[PDB]
Amino acid sequence: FHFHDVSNDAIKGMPPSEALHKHLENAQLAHRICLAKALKAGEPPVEKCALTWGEVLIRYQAWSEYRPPFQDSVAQAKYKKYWSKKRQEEDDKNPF
Amino acid sequence: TKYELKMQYFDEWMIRWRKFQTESDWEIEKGRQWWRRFNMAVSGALFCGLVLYTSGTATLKRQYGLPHFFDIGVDGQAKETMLKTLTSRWRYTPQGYGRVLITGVPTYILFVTLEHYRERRRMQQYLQQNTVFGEQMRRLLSTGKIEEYLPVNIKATLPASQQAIYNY
Amino acid sequence: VLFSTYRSSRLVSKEFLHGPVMRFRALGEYYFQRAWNGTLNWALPGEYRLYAVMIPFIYFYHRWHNDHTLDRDHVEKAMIMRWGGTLEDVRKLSAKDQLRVRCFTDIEKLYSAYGPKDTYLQPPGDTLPGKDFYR
Amino acid sequence: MQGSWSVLKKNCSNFFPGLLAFAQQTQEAYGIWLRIYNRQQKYGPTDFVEQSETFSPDYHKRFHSQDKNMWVDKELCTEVSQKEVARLMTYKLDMWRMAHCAGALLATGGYAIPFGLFWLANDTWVPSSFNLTGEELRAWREAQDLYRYRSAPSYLTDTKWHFDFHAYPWNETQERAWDDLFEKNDVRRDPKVVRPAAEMYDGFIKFELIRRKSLRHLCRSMNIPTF
Amino acid sequence: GELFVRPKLEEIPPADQCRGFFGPLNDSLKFLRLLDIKWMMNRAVAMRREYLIATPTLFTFIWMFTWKGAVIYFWGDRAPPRRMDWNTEETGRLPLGFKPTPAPL
Amino acid sequence: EIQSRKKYFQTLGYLVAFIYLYFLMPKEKSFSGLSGPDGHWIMLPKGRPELF
Amino acid sequence: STVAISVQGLHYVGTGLAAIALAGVGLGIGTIFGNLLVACARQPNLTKMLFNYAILGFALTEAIGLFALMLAFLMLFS
Amino acid sequence: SNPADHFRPNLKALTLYAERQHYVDRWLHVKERWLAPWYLPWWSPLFQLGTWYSQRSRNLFLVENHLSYRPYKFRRNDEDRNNPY
Amino acid sequence: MFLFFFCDLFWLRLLLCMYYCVWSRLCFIVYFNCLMLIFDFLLFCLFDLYLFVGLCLFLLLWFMLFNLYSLILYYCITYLNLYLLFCIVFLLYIAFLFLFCFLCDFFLFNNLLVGDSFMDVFFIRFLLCFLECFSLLCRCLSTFLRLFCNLLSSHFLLLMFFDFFYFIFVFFFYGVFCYWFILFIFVFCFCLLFYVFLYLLDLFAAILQLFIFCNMILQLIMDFLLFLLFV
Amino acid sequence: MLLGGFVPRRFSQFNRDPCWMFFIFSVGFWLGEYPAMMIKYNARDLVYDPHRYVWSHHDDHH
Amino acid sequence: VYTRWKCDRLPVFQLKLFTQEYPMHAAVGIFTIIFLWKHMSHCSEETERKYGWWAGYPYWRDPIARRNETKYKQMIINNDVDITHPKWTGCSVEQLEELSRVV
Ligand SMILES: CCCCCCCCCCCCCCCCCC(=O)OC[C@H](COP(=O)([O-])OCC(O)COP(=O)([O-])OC[C@@H](COC(=O)CCCCCCCCCCCCCCCCC)OC(=O)CCCCCCCCCCCCCCCCC)OC(=O)CCCCCCCCCCCCCCCCC
Ligand SMILES: CCCCCCCCCCCCCCCCCC(=O)OC[C@H](COP(=O)([O-])OCC(O)COP(=O)([O-])OC[C@@H](COC(=O)CCCCCCCCCCCCCCCCC)OC(=O)CCCCCCCCCCCCCCCCC)OC(=O)CCCCCCCCCCCCCCCCC
Ligand SMILES: CCCCCCCCCCCCCCCCCC(=O)OC[C@H](COP(=O)([O-])OCC(O)COP(=O)([O-])OC[C@@H](COC(=O)CCCCCCCCCCCCCCCCC)OC(=O)CCCCCCCCCCCCCCCCC)OC(=O)CCCCCCCCCCCCCCCCC
Ligand SMILES: CCCCCCCCCCCCCCCCCC(=O)OC[C@H](COP(=O)([O-])OCC(O)COP(=O)([O-])OC[C@@H](COC(=O)CCCCCCCCCCCCCCCCC)OC(=O)CCCCCCCCCCCCCCCCC)OC(=O)CCCCCCCCCCCCCCCCC
Ligand SMILES: CCCCCCCCCCCCCCCCCC(=O)OC[C@H](COP(=O)([O-])OCC(O)COP(=O)([O-])OC[C@@H](COC(=O)CCCCCCCCCCCCCCCCC)OC(=O)CCCCCCCCCCCCCCCCC)OC(=O)CCCCCCCCCCCCCCCCC
Ligand SMILES: CCCCCCCCCCCCCCCCCC(=O)OC[C@H](COP(=O)([O-])OCC[N+](C)(C)C)OC(=O)CCCCCCCCCCCCCCCCC
Ligand SMILES: CCCCCCCCCCCCCCCCCC(=O)OC[C@H](COP(=O)([O-])OCC[N+](C)(C)C)OC(=O)CCCCCCCCCCCCCCCCC
Repeated sequence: FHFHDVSNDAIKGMPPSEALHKHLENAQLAHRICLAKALKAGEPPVEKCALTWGEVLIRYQAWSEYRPPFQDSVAQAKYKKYWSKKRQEEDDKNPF
Repeated sequence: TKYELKMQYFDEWMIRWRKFQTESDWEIEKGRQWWRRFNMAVSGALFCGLVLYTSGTATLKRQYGLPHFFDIGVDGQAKETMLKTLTSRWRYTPQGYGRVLITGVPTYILFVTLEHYRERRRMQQYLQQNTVFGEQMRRLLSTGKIEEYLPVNIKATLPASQQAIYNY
Repeated sequence: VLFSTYRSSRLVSKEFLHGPVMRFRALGEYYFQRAWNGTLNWALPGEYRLYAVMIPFIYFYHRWHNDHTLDRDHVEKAMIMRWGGTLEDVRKLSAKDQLRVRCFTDIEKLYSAYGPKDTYLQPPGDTLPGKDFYR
Repeated sequence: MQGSWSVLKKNCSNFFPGLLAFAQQTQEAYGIWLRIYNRQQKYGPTDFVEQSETFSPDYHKRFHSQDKNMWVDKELCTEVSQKEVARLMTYKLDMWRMAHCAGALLATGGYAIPFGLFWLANDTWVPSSFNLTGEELRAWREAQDLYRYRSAPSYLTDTKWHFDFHAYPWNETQERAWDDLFEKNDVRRDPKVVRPAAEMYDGFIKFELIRRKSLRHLCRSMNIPTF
Repeated sequence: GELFVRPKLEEIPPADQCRGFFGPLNDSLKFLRLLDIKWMMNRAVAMRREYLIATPTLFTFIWMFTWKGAVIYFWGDRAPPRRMDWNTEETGRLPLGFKPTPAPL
Repeated sequence: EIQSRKKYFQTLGYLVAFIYLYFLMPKEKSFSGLSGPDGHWIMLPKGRPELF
Repeated sequence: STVAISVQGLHYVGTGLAAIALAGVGLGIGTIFGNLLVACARQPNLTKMLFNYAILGFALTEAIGLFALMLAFLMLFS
Repeated sequence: SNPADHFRPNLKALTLYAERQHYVDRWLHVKERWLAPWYLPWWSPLFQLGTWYSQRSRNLFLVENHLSYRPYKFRRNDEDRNNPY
Repeated sequence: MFLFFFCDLFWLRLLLCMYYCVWSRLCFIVYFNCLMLIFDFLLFCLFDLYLFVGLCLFLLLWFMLFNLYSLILYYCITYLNLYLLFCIVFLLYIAFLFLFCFLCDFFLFNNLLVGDSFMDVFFIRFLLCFLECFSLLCRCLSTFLRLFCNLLSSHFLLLMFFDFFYFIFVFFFYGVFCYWFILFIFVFCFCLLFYVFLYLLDLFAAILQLFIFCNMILQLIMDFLLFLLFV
Repeated sequence: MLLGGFVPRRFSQFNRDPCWMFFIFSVGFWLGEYPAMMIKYNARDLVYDPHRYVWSHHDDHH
Repeated sequence: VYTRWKCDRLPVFQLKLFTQEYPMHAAVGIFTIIFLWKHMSHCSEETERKYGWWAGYPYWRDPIARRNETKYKQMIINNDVDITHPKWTGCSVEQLEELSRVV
């Protein structure tokens, strides 16, 4: 298994949907690892895997709430209006 | 029939699970918004008409008489035409509670009726949808309970880059 | 019809608890119902003795609350953090040792911004434990 | 007056007969009002019929002017008798209270029933038609008088205090009239002595400038529902 | 401050006397009175109808100070990002082989 | 008379409240955990399997 | 290169700058009382009334200094 | 810092937590229970007062199509400016 | 999140119940001007201009029970939060403003357009109207900001000076037995003088700040009142 | 409002009124708690905590 | 004679005071209360750790984790939630058993 990189530096150049899905996948992976350890130990899962389940729950709630905007006439108009050639050049020039 | 009580749960669930909102559902909601604005406009027009009809004769003479703000000539012609039309026949001109009732009750009834039947229309629209939202609506009307996490239970479609979770 | 909206609908007799109520009113009226007890917007009375009695009492109970409920939290935090990072570690000390630690905390409070800064800044070359002692 | 179980039983027993009587009175009163309204529209002054606007000098808010928006029909005896006018007035009071109750019912659906139980337990806001015997009518009138007693002193004190605090009479006769106007009912006021107060107050506040709180007190004193 | 008395019909100057941004919009330019905001302001001042200028302003401020200010702060749309996350329009549709429940009947 | 009795009872109640607040009531969220509650969740769902 | 630097002592500098605001406030208050004297020696019968207004002026003028002082505290305790 | 800490309420007793989803759902159930009975018609002002504004607000939320991202209201950590997730 | 807490007035509530079960005359009011708005006789107002008296009196009592008693050490001002004061001032100010706006008299706002007809309407008068409409809201904001800042600054200063006095008193009083006793006595006398001066200043400032808090609200009310003359 | 009441002329008269008796008791507490702190916190056997550099509020609030 | 303050009981006078004396103020206050509980009634865990504790957050026992653990245990037990379901884990039950045997 492999956890995704969701650090601030990695998250900076990522779309919201990808970041949310990666967080959800990481939570699921951690939950299944904890459940596997619990099964190996033989102890009940609820007494060990509650917090990981809650993390999966909260990541699900954040993931399902976001709907990426549809690309339509008004949305495209807004995007083109804000991101003019001058603004694009200024953004490219800025080093920050 | 009271559709709002059924629909409030569905709307809250859709907000919580808005990720699975297809463009068809978005168009449905936009149509609902447009029809709400239309109902507001027509109700306001009715209210203005009732207010004008029940207005006192002296009030109309002051409102639609001299002076003219612009004095273009069309303004005066229109004001005189409306004043003559209103003051020609006899009009019931109540005051106080009576004018309140006459001007408001028709407006309230019209707005409420239009909105209620548009809510019924939206419920039917969501019933006819072939998306996960439509399935949730049908299940809600069948079992009477909102089944959360339905999109991940029946494995509703996801983008090509997010199907790993269904990989089981 | 169920409940009256008028205060005149009495629920008890006129003589119910007359004696205790009269004693309470005597306590209230003796010092307050006087010509020289003219208040400023009902909050500041004119009688000197009201100040003389109430300022000390207010300070006393506020100070007791602060010492035994509010500052105690900071004191316990210092004890726990400086002596193991756990309550059991602190309880491993004796009462005398805890007394010493708490009184040092009081010293730090009294210095505040004017005391020596070596109470919390370790000078170079000092042999005492540092921040990574328990880590 | 406070609510009671005996009055509740009285009004529950006479509820439907009272409603039927109210409907009959409604038909009769509509006829009387139709006659009066036709006469007002036909023979009334131009200002009265056209509802001339009278605005306050401070905030320019319209209100009824006693001179222009009120008209005494001197020749109404030909079409409508005195008894018919009294009937119309009584019906207007009953209809106002019934209208407020009906509005509450329509607004709150079936949740107004317990408030209806509070309503029938008191004769203050029930129509006169709910009384089918002399004793019941006497008790109803007693309730109305009690409400008048409860409300009138506040109205009188409001008027007197505001004037006395912000103005004074011009001459001695006005002073005597103003002082004698607000005497208690145990003494007899001479109307000739008290009349000049009308002009003195016309200088202060005409009916067109009456404040909303004073109006609320007045309507309470007149057994007119205010909510 | 002091009481306001509305002008009489004879005390109101004629419309032709009012001035616009550049000059009076007299005959052959009357229909431009509708578009010239300054001419309308001057006309309102001339007719003592100054509230038409003052009422919309204050209310607007109140509307911003009370209701829209917080709405913009909490629910407004910020500037879009450079790299935009558009919707692929793939989510929501039911999967193949799924048997949807029947509609009410 | 009415106000005297009411204020007598109010004074007794306020006295009890003052004593409890300033001498018995612990402060919430203590660092050591020896006094006061740390808080807990309420209005959690019960008997709603379809909710998850 | 791209460095996220966090300097700590700067909060002192800003704090001091805020205190400079008081240089006006203080001075302003003095001006009021200055005129007050010139107003009491020009019409002493109004002294009490004048005093009241002066106090009002002082309370308004002082208010402003407080604003500045608040900022100082905010930066000095952060 | 220490002087600033002196300006806190001194009589905190208990803190309770509740998710917005949970108590919103409970409130909706209460509202449905009280607005369900037949003796309250849908055209009554009370019913419309209860339902219409909520329906309108929820519709406005659903119709929203924003080009920016609004972070989840109830994240575990909302103090980091450079991490909306 | 729901936090359960209590105000710091319970003992004062007990004293109020004990000392005000019987009636007493009130002759000293912090803001007396709410009772006397009209100074020229024969002037009267049809607007409810005395509606603010009750709220003014209660606000004065509440703020006095908090602010004046806060000079006692360890006494807590439970409401001392910027946004809470914003809510309070918002309530009062916006309530009165909406009372004037619900009157539906647009002429009442004629005075917002500053100046005379000589001044250019678009480039001078309209910009003055914009600034005045802005100034109303700014007056609300300044009122609440001024109330918050005074308390915060005064109590910060008191705390710091008290800390210094405790430090020198506890850790340097031994100099009384030493040869530098005169320096310590000079410093101690200066500290006592500073203590008394600070307490007097805070006592005066609290009352004055309440006076101005009520004066701002009454000024809002007075800006829109119109008085008729009795004839 | 500070209008009137019993006012002792000097220290010896504080015992002529119960309220001033309580006041002088409180003043004794106030002024006598300072000498006690002098003795307690300037004691010869008072020792700083050896672990005072392990943790401090300064690092916590920073 | 009748006066509201002297004759009416306290709840009745309260309603009268805020309905026929200060109705606008009551309306504005209710508006502000709704706004506060709609936009100023949430606190994240990180915010609680930074500012929510009088002397600081006791990481040595982490009460927030215990609180959440109790919350989630209660929810799971009461709602009969199968936390081993593939949606929670992202993998089938058999794969979970294989992982358990591996680790
Ligand atoms: C009396 C009071 C006095 C005291 C006041 C005291 C207070 C101070 C005052 C200031 C207020 C302070 C704020 C306090 C808080 C109050 C609450 C609040 O602010 O909520 C705002 C809050 C803002 O919404 P939101 O929640 O933020 O959500 C934003 C969304 O937009 C929401 O979306 P939605 O789905 O809800 O829809 C909303 C919709 C609302 O609008 C609609 O739904 C549609 C329109 C409704 C019309 C209503 C009737 C009007 C009259 C009809 C005609 C009558 C005459 C008939 C006869 C004609 C004969 C010829 O608006 C829009 O979305 C904008 C659509 C605009 C379309 C424009 C298309 C272009 C062409 C038209 C414009 C350009 C024309 C150029 C012509 C040039 C000619 C040369 O609510 C709203 O504003 C919307 C809901 C309420 C709508 C009520 C509609 C009636 C309004 C009154 C009209 C009449 C009175 C005014 C005139 C008076 C003259 C004397
Ligand atoms: C659960 C239900 C919820 C209900 C919600 C709806 C609201 C409440 C409903 C009603 C509640 C009951 C009480 C209402 C107030 C009663 C007032 C009163 O006593 O009046 C007595 C009075 C009777 O006395 P009167 O002697 O016969 O005549 C009055 C005198 O003339 C008086 O003479 P005067 O000297 O005083 O003359 C002045 C008078 C002159 O006026 C009158 O008296 C005439 C009647 C009013 C005319 C109003 C229309 C004016 C023209 C509008 C043009 C709009 C064009 C827009 C075009 C847009 C194109 C895109 O007043 C004015 O000048 C005021 C004009 C209005 C200014 C409005 C300013 C609004 C600023 C907006 C700020 C921004 C808002 C947010 C942002 C929005 C946009 C994003 O009654 C009336 O005159 C009419 C009363 C009408 C009552 C309202 C009816 C309600 C119907 C509701 C339908 C919708 C229901 C929706 C339900 C939703 C689901 C639950
Ligand atoms: C199903 C939908 C429901 C909608 C929701 C409604 C929610 C509740 C609100 C209230 C609704 C009304 C309740 C029934 C009232 C009774 C009828 C009536 O008007 O009585 C006359 C009476 C007239 O009062 P006034 O002061 O003498 O009037 C001065 C006029 O100058 C008087 O003029 P005048 O001096 O020239 O004399 C004329 C007089 C001469 O007549 C007589 O003397 C004969 C007697 C006639 C009246 C008899 C009334 C009897 C009342 C009791 C009924 C029995 C109750 C039984 C209860 C037990 C049942 C088991 O005749 C009149 O009284 C005629 C007045 C004008 C007609 C008003 C009705 C207009 C609405 C109906 C049409 C709607 C069409 C919809 C079309 C839809 C299109 C899309 O009405 C009242 O007492 C006023 C109502 C009092 C409560 C007010 C509550 C607030 C209202 C706010 C409404 C705002 C707009 C709506 C939205 C609200 C959202 C918040
Ligand atoms: C079958 C029948 C026929 C068909 C139906 C016909 C139609 C009927 C309907 C129409 C009837 C109209 C006439 C009605 C007259 C009677 C009115 C009335 O009430 O009179 C007072 C009436 C007695 O009248 P009365 O003795 O005859 O004296 C009359 C005098 O003339 C004294 O008169 P007064 O003038 O002095 O009294 C007036 C007083 C009337 O008020 C009262 O007297 C208050 C009554 C309640 C007092 C409660 C005290 C006890 C509290 C107990 C607390 C709990 C204790 C512990 C319980 C433990 C349980 C385990 O004040 C007012 O008028 C204030 C009005 C306030 C209006 C509020 C408006 C708010 C608007 C909101 C703002 C909106 C702004 C616009 C926003 C727009 C946004 C777009 O009071 C009572 O009988 C009290 C009843 C108390 C019941 C028990 C306590 C409450 C139980 C609640 C149970 C809840 C269960 C569910 C819980 C669920 C939890 C989840
Ligand atoms: C789960 C754990 C438990 C907690 C559950 C909580 C559930 C919450 C649900 C969700 C709520 C979400 C929203 C919360 C927002 C909170 C906001 C907030 O706090 O703002 C600060 C703000 C601070 O206000 P404040 O300025 O301090 O003034 C309020 C004070 O109450 C003082 O103001 P005031 O003096 O003006 O008040 C009027 C006062 C006027 O003065 C008085 O009446 C004097 C007495 C004052 C009492 C109240 C003060 C309490 C002092 C502290 C506690 C006292 C000791 C308790 C001992 C507990 C021992 C374990 O009268 C009263 O208080 C009336 C009640 C009197 C009761 C008398 C009982 C006598 C019984 C005698 C029995 C005899 C039996 C003999 C048998 C013999 C057999 C042989 O709080 C409020 O404004 C109130 C917030 C309340 C919100 C509603 C909460 C729901 C109700 C919960 C009830 C729980 C009952 C079960 C408990 C069982 C024990 C564990
Ligand atoms: C109208 C104007 C009113 C002016 C009143 C003036 C009062 C003058 C008081 C003189 C000094 C009093 C000393 C009291 C000592 C008490 C015991 C003690 O140790 O206290 C030390 C305390 C604190 O002293 P400290 O800071 O040195 O404490 C040292 C303690 N350590 C080292 C642990 C930190 O003294 C005070 O705080 C007294 C300040 C009083 C300021 C004036 C408050 C006036 C407002 C409240 C009025 C209340 C009236 C209520 C009447 C009823 C209402 C219904
Ligand atoms: C660490 C960060 C610190 C940040 C600090 C920021 C400052 C915080 C200051 C807080 C304290 C001061 C608060 C003062 C009050 C602010 C008020 C405010 O702006 O609230 C606005 C907000 C706006 O509400 P909203 O946010 O829900 O807006 C909904 C808009 N949509 C749906 C598009 C998202 O008001 C409320 O929260 C109350 C709403 C309910 C009450 C009003 C209902 C009637 C509405 C009428 C119009 C629409 C319906 C049609 C007509 C009626 C039909 C019946």
